Amino acid sequence: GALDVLQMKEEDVLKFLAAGTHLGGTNLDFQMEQYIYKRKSDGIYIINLKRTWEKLLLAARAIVAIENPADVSVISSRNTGQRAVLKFAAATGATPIAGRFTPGTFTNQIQAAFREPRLLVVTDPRADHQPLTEASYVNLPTIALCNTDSPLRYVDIAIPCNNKGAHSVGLMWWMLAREVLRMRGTISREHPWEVMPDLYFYRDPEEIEKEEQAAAEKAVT
Amino acid sequence: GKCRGLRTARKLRSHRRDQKWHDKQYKKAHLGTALKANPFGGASHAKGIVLEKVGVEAKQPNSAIRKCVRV
Amino acid sequence: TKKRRNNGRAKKGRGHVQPIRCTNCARCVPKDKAIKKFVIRNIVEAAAVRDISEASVFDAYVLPKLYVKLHYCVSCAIHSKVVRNRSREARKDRTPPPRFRP
Amino acid sequence: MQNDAGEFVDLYVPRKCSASNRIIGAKDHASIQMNVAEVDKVTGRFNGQFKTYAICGAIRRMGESDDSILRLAKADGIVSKNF
Amino acid sequence: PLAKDLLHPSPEEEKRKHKKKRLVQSPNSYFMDVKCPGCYKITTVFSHAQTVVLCVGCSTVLCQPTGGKARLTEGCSFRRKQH
Amino acid sequence: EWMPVTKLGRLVKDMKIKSLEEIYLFSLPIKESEIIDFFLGASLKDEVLKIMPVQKQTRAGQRTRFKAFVAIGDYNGHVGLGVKCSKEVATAIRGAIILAKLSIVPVRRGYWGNKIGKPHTVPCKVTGRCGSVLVRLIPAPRGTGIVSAPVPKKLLMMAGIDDCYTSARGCTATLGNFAKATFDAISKTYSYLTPDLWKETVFTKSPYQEFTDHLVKTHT
Amino acid sequence: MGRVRTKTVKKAARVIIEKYYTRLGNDFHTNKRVCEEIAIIPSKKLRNKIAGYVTHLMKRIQRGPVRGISIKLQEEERERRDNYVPEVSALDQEIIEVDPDTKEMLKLLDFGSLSNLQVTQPTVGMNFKTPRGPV
Amino acid sequence: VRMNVLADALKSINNAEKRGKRQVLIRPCSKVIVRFLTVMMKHGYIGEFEIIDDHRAGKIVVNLTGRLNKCGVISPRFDVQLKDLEKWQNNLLPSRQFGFIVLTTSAGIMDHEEARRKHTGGKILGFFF
Amino acid sequence: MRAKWRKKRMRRLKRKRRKMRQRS
RNA sequence: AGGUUCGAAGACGAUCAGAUACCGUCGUAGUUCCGACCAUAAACGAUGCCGACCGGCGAUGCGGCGGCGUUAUUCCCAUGACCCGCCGGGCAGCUUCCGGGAAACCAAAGUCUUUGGGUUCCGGGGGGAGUAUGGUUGCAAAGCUGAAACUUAAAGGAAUUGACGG
Ligand SMILES: [Mg+2]
Ligand SMILES: [Mg+2]
Ligand SMILES: [Mg+2]
Ligand SMILES: [Mg+2]
Ligand SMILES: [Mg+2]
Ligand SMILES: [Zn+2]
Repeated sequence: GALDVLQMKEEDVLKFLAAGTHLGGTNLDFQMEQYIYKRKSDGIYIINLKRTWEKLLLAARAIVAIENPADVSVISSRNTGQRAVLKFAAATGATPIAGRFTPGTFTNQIQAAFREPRLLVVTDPRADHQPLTEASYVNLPTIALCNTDSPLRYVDIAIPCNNKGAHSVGLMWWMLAREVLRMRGTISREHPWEVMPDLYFYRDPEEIEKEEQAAAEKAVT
Repeated sequence: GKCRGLRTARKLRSHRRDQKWHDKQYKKAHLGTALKANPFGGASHAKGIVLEKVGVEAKQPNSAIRKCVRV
Repeated sequence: TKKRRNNGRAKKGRGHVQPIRCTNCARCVPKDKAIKKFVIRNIVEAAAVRDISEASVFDAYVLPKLYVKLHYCVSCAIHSKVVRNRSREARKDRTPPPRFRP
Repeated sequence: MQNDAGEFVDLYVPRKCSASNRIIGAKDHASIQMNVAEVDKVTGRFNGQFKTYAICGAIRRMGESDDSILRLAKADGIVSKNF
Repeated sequence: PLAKDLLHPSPEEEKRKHKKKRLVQSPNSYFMDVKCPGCYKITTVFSHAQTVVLCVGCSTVLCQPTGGKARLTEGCSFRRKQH
Repeated sequence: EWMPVTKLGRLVKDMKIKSLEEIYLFSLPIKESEIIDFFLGASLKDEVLKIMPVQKQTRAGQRTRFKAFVAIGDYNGHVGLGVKCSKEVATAIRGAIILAKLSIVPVRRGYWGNKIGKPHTVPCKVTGRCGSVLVRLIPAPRGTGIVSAPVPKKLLMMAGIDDCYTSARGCTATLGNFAKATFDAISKTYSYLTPDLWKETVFTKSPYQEFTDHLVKTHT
Repeated sequence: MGRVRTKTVKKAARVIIEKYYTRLGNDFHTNKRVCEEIAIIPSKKLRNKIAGYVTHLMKRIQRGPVRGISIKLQEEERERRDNYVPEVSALDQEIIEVDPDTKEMLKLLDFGSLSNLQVTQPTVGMNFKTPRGPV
Repeated sequence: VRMNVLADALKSINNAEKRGKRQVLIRPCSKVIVRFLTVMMKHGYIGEFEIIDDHRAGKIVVNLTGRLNKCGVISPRFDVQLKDLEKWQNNLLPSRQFGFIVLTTSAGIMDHEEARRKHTGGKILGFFF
Repeated sequence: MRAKWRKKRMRRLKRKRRKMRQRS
């Protein structure tokens, strides 16, 4: 997005820095090299957040270009991102796939699990190589949330933010949902979106098993 | 690889006429020892006198007496 | 068919590697081809460590080790089961088997 | 096509990849044709009309699909010049 | 990347490339003004000098040849020639 | 009595896609044979190239499955070759017909020279490769016919090619490879870029986005 | 030994558990008394084998979320997923520990000089990477 | 050693075209290479090319338009007459509707169609289609 | 036979043949 | 000259149906050194040399260049030892729908019917046969060059399934 209204805001910068999403891995992929600002003394690559914003806006345009909101499918095989893709599907009307992706979903037309979408959106290429590979049999364009070391074999709209941190993954999914809903006539671009980005964060079972009881003690006291 | 120069024709033709001796048909047709060994001497037919009548056993899978004449 | 890319040996930029004798059968094996096992074993059995320590004249006496480097031809290695045949895909990894510390 | 008389004697005109300028075959199922939705100038909202790009299986198998799409968006004006 | 700009590589990679593999060959060596302490005259010395360079007004050495670059003696000053 | 399970199949069935070239343009895979015969009905000629009895050794002797090579296609520029291995010959024939139906590719016809009427020969010399079999199709002037071995001859003929020189190398006795190489050579007639295809392409809507509203109503 | 249940009994148990979770209990005899009307079992031995596996699976269900679907378990999971957004966001820190390299990136991005950024002292040593090979 | 600078340049262009690069750099430039590339550029198979001038033999950077199939070379520069130009043409070209054979004639470096237009033979250089 | 032992047998036979011819 | 060990030949003891062997004991030539021959090896990467181009990655060896820091002496820089990079020439490795291949596999065994960078050697179904004969080299053993008659419908390569494995 080249427009002035389609520009990163200070609040967006603050969310990005708080969630990380600029601290890549110690490895660098030669096709991801163009999104890197500099390598720290830690060996951690710094990802250009402006380039990430532009790629995210391009992905949002690609997603909103589809008339049928169910024709875009969001997949996260890893646990850190299943909640994010479910909330993304709930927000945008997309079709979610979480956890184990059964092979042949896009190619074997016999079973009821078969589906043929018009766009693929992937949390991580290494974790979701199987849907990435299967999209190559059915003429399926792909957006994937790639890190500095993510292979880009079947990736078209690679967003260079992160794929490791739970906060980063939740934030990037929430940001993409916010952008597609603002591009459509859903949000007014003026007031902040009412959905907190914590709604998209993956929580570890040792937090699910203690947070609500801590809150229950605080509420009863 | 093979040479491709503009004045390599001598080596090309020398190599062709050297390598032409390595297939059985050319060696047979141009050495002449096959012609010497051939009883007909390069003739399609020949005449002879029947020396004897013999029977020749067939090969291993077959079993018959092929009737031949020693001529 | 070429079974192994490295021809079953580590010789890469050499012409000749000096041979060694198999510790089991005294066969001349190229040094880079032989299977090497560096065994670092307690000089007494773990069944007898207590008896030795009780009979020791010393109090804090640490039992010495026994450092032996063993070279095997592949025949003696396979017969002694230090190495085993592997599948076509499994031949390609070089990571040594885990030590099993627990 | 287009014999001396003039008519186009060819039953279809195949698409060409917008990056490598290669013909996209009928049985090349790895090829993609995506639409990027450009928005209005003032509100940043989708105005219905979009722009289309096509990438062939060879390019988006050797992995240069991301760079190709980014270059096309940059050149046509979707992505800002200061990317 | 399929659309690398070969005509205009940035000076970073232009410098990091080998001297011959650059777009136009560029020597990595230079000439330096060398100032021996206790002397007024200025000596022009090759950076990769293979010979022991001596002052003419004093029997003192200015550089010692090494593998790649002549090592100037301690206490001697030096500046570049025309960058 | 055909119940399609595919967006493409549904759109074909309910008169939304008019020509097979609309599918060929966007390279959509044909995943059910009842799609093409709706278009090329009553014109898809068929032929059984060979029935080869492959065998697999078992504990109790060896068991035999029959492999059927089937070439189909109207004599106007569409051709397809299918190979199916099945226990019974008739079942293998039906499966090979279905696979040949699925693998139907368009054929580009050109002129040997002096482009006058309907194109009759291959636009340029093309090479198909399968196994060790290499097959080269060379353009030929009007009336030469197909000079070739019989197995590629029938495939070229039902591909709509009128005149063509053919050259083959390799173990052409392998009929499956020899047919598949010619099928590859025929199929890459559009894979070849020629200066008359140099015009910059104009993109039309894919059938999916063009009829995405009808698919919601019908193919839920 | 030799008491492993099969697909027939296991699938029947899972189906009737996910269809009649409310009525079933942890008592084998009650669970074998509900089967004659909630299902048609051709054999008494099959019926009571299924009932025993139902008791086992329901003990496992009350101790934890077995893969058998359950309406109460799913509504609890849905509550625990699409709710419990904290009253304060996890991404609105008062200060953010920021690297000088990232500060330079923000300066080039034109988002430099933000009051919520505290520039960390860069680490010294460049001692990342694991030691190569064993030892 | 390098004995055919035009062969090296044509192979470099062919490999870059197959790999899909947008620009190719050919290291030893020459008048023959510039004339060959000018023929290709006039027939539209390549874009503009720019000559980097070092005081040695220069280099060339060619913009590839992606519409090139093969730009090989005939290494022994055979003497081609107008009588056997047709045999060369139907031995080396994919078809009669397109493809060009560049041969150096006494009138310069040009394709076979111009050579036959102005009625002259010459030495074979290469082909492109 | 092993090819090496056929080679050895041929060498023995050739020495015997050379000895026989030299005897003339 | 020297000969400790090992050890062709040889002797004996075992084993075995036999056992001129495998196993054991001894042991000649040899194995060691100097000088002179021989010129053959699965002398192998079963893979000619020179040159260009065509992916990624992490290492390693040498040389050079540039950088936070740690360490050695000293008062500091140099210089060594680590650490992070870049370049060139190597030995290689992992990965890749570059591409090739009958495949195994190969970043060369790719840039090959879209066939031409230069050049050397060399193969033409299996045997007979690397044989006979002639020539030539050698003290010898043998090396190099090297047929034919005749015989044969296969011999081979790579993979798959099965059967079998002391
Ligand atoms: Mg073997
Ligand atoms: Mg050797
Ligand atoms: Mg002894
Ligand atoms: Mg050469
Ligand atoms: Mg022979
Ligand atoms: Zn041994």
